[PDB]
Parts: sequence; structure tokens; C-alpha cells
Amino acid sequence: HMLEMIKSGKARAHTNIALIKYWGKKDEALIIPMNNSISVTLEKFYTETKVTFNDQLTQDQFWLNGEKVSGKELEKISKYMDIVRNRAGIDWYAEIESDNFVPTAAGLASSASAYAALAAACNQALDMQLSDKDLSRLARIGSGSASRSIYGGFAEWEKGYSDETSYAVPLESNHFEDDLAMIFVVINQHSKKVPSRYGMSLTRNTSRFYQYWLDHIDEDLAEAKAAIQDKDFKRLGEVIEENGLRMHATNLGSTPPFTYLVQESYDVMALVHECREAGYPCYFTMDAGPNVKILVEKKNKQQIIDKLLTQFDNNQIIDSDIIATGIEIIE
Amino acid sequence: HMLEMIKSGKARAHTNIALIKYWGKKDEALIIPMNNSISVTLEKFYTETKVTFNDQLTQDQFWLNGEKVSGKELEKISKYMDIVRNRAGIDWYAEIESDNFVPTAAGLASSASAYAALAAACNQALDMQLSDKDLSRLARIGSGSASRSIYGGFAEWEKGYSDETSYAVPLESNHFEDDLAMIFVVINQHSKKVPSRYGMSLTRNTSRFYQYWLDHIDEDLAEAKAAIQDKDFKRLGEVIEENGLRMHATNLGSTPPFTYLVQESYDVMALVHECREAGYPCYFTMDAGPNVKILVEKKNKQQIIDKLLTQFDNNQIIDSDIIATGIEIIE
Repeated sequence: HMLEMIKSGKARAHTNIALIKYWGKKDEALIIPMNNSISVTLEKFYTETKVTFNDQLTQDQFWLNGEKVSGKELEKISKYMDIVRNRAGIDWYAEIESDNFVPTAAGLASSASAYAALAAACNQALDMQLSDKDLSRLARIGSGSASRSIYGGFAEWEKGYSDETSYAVPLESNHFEDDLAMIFVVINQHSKKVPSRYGMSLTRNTSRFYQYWLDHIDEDLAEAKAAIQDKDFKRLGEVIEENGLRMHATNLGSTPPFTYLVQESYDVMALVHECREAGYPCYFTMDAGPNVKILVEKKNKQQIIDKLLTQFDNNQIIDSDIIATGIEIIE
Repeated sequence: HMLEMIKSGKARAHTNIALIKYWGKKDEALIIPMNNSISVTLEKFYTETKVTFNDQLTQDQFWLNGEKVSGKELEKISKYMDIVRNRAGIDWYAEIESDNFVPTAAGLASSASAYAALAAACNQALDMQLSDKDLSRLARIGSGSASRSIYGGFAEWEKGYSDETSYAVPLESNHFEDDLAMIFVVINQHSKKVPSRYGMSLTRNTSRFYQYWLDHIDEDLAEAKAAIQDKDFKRLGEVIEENGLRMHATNLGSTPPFTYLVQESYDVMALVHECREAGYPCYFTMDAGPNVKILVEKKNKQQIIDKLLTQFDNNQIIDSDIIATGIEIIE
């Protein structure tokens, strides 16, 4: 009977935002990065994924938000599932059922929560009994940023130098996360963006300014960590803001140059500078798109939102607390 | 009689464009730059200015392209005219009649040709008998870029350290100029431009990445010079392109950040890249706004233009040769 036979698992993984950036792979196939990155896991946004391994199934199937996925996005997941099968030692195809609670049409990436939730769901389904480190590794090989979603609060992706040694790790932050929040200003550009994987490879391999990134990444890592250990919000905010801008400065040097940012991104940056002037500490970061994220203290969250509303539509403004706990298995 | 008394003169000065960029002032009031800059003087674009010193005149009068000028633009030229009067040792007000042969509504800058042409007209009108040096000084104190427009071909603005020692000088290029052209791709940006004066000041005084500029500028100067003397086109173009990108990279670090570039600027950069790939050497540069300028060998000028026309409207495309001769006194 099917119920005697099937192997299944369900998990929830939250999105994380990199404060010190992942930008450039050392190894493309294996997803080993050129540098460590430090993230914060966000409580409002997540992916819930169920996996069901079944010996009768002839091909993997994938439903996302109740829609059947075909094309290259199925191809992508079936390649990942071959890796999971290889690691688990099982040849069964799977039905994957996923629901994104991440606004992805708003340009917020789901890669991070999607591969972490699928990794944790397989570990459940196949009784892999993986440690957090091995779990993180399994997520990493589908998506770099997902390695870090195994953890709540602050996480560091250790670059390592092999599939075995590249994984994320919890950073001790002594509850610093509970005092913090992030605000997203969602931005609609009308050109299609450089895809992140292609964008970062072009820049890493081709940018005239990439050495600039490399010359300063290790100081930034150490600075952010020491600010985190010391609960120093302005010291954290400053490195992370300059880190993120340097990430973007690198794309200007690529052959040919490209940008993630549009004029509205800069209007958001101008408002956050005004907020600091006005006595409200907050610091901005951008990822592989024009959206702007603002790290704030919870005590000032509403005050930053009110200032943003003088200039931005209510429907462009989304916030989230930082969640302190990690990846959750369901039932 | 008026004709026995008045002092008048008329001059023609061409625009120049900076291949190694002027970006940041050491002294705002005297327009002494942080670094040397290297420009090419363009044939197609110029200003012709007549000045008439008359003793009954009660203020300065300014006509531009046959329109009486009023407001801040008049104030600006009357301030500069005070400096000319002080230097010459005359107290008469002047009528200034200027015609721009520069598409200024296309966002092409006239400050380079305008103050050189005004400075040369005054030098004639008042018999100052200025050396090329001192005329370049007089131009500099109205607009930094204008110091360079006293010369044809390739000019270097030597930063010096005071009003006396800051002026431009000719570069020996052994007629390298005669083989080269520049193509402008005019771009209509939605947002209003960050004004250059304020722009380079905010960046000079505030940018987290301004040191990066300064760390590489002396090399860029020496490399550009060496490539000019050797008539080495690819070598010159590679420095000037990277130089101009770094300039723009600096604005990204400012407090708050800003950019002169729009998506359409990046599109022209992609096309110049494809031209190189296709065997047509050409190199791009950007000033304090979204237009893209392309340095090309004249042998390939039509070939670059044909490629640009696959993506851009004909009316966006303007070209100029490099004029080998300097500032002209009319009669």
C-alpha cells in the first residue's frame, strides 16, 4: 500500500538577508563562495515545503503555490533532487509541494528559503538525520544563500574550500536580534534585471573593481562580527551599508557594466540618510535587484516607516522582525 | 564718441571632453582640482562670445543665443566679470553676446567653451596680452573644464595649488588627434540631474569610495599620457574607460549616494562592448549626466554609428572630430 511505502517530510525555512554580502563564487558548480557572508533570518517571510518520495513515481513533480511547475524551474529542482537522492542513497522520484510566504513578484528572492525548506523536508522524509552543518551543506548546493536559512538570528556562511567545508554556522549574538527589524521598500523597475547568478559571475570574473571588494571584505567581516558581539547598532549599520554599496560599485566595473539600482533606490537611500539626521539610526542594503532594505531598531521602526510614507506608497512598504529560532519541521 | 571709448573683442572656444576625469575640488572658490585631468577638444561644438566694455553701462548685460539672460545665470557671469575687471584693472561694465553651438538641451555642457570664449574675448577687449597659461587661469576660475579649452587636441589641466599655478597645458600627441573622433549618444533621463558642482563636492567631501579614486589617479594619468605619445589607441581607450567608470563608482559611496547613469547609459556601454568584440575598437566615458561618449578611430566611426542605430534613434547620435588648433580670436 502507498501509505506503507512513501517517505515524506514537511518543513518551514525563513528567508535571510545578507548584511555582509555573498558576491562571487570560487566554485560555480559546487557553490563555494569567494568570501564569508553574514545574514539575519526574517520572521515574516518563509517557504513551507513538503516532499513525498514514492517508488511508483516516474519523474519528480513540483507544485509551487498550488500551481504545477514545468520548464526550466522543474529541471532545476529535479537536478537538485538527483543530488539529494545521491546523498541519501535512494532512487525514488518525489512529489514536491511548496508554498512561498515571500512576495516574489515584489522581487524578494525565495531561493534562500526554498532550498533550505526542501533540504530539511528531505532530511525528514529519508531519515538522513543530518546535523545542522550537513543540513546547511545540502541547502548550499542548491542555493548559496539557503545555507544560512538553517539558522535563526545572525548566521555566517563559512566559505570553506570544498563541498564538505562550505556551510553556514550560527553567530553568537546574545539576543541582539530581538531589538532589531528590517523594512523593505519595494521598487518596480521597467527593465528586466540581470539574473543574480549570471550577474555575480560576470562581476567576479570580469570586473575592473572586484579587487576593491576583495581588498576590504575581511575587515568588514570582522567589524560586523565585533559590532554584533558588542550589540553596537550604529557600528553594525555603518559597515553593512558601506559593504552593500561596495558590492554594487563592483558591477560598474564588469565587462560590460550593469546596475541593480534604479533612481527610486537612491530616493530611498536619501530618506534613510534624512532619518539618521533626524535622530533615527537606520541603515540600508540592496541585493540583486532595485528594492531597498533598511535595518532599523524596533523602537524606531514606525518612525522610519512614517518618514518613508512622505515619499513612498503604503503598498511599497513591508517590514519584518528578525526570527531567533531556526528551520522548523512540521508534524 | 562711443567708438573712441569702448573696448571689445570676440572669441571662439570649443568644448573639450575629459578622458581622465576632473572629479573633486581641493579649493571650491578658486576651482583648484584634487587631481590633473586630460581632455580632447571637439571641432563640432563651440561658443562664440563678444564682450563690449562701455563706461556708461550700469550693470553687465548678457545675451545668450539672442535671448537676454536674467536671474542666477546673469549673477554668475557678473561675478566672473568682477574677477576679469579686477585682473584687468578696469571698472567698466560690459555687454556680453554669446552664441552656443552646443546642444545644451541635449545635456551637453557649455561651461568649458563659454568661459574660455569669455576669457579670450576679454583678453582681446582689454589688451591683457595674456599668455596661454594666464588665459587658461582666467578661464579656470569661471569653470574648471574651460581651462582646457584654450588648446586644441589633447590638453592637461595641471592642478597646482593656487590661482597662479592651476591652469591647463598642451599635451604633445604628434597629431594622434587627427585619427580620432567622438560619438555622443544623447539620453533623456526622467529625473532631474544632480548638478555637477554640488555633485563632485558631495562626493569629494563625503564619499566612502573617494580614496579609491585618489589611489589610482596618478597611474591613470601617466598611463593615458604614455598611450597618447605612443599613438596607442587600445591602451588609451582602456584607461579612459576604466577611469570614467571609477569616477562614477565614487558617487555610489557618497552621503547620500547618487548616480548620473540610467539604464539607457548601460545599453550604450553594452553596444560599445559588442563593437569591440566585432573588431571595432571604441571606448566609452560619461560625465556629470547620462549621455554616453565614445572615443573611436575615424576609420571606424561609421561602423560604430551603424551598430548604435540598431538600438538607438538617429536623433540621439551626434559626432565630432577632434580640432587640432586652439582658441580663436574673431578678427
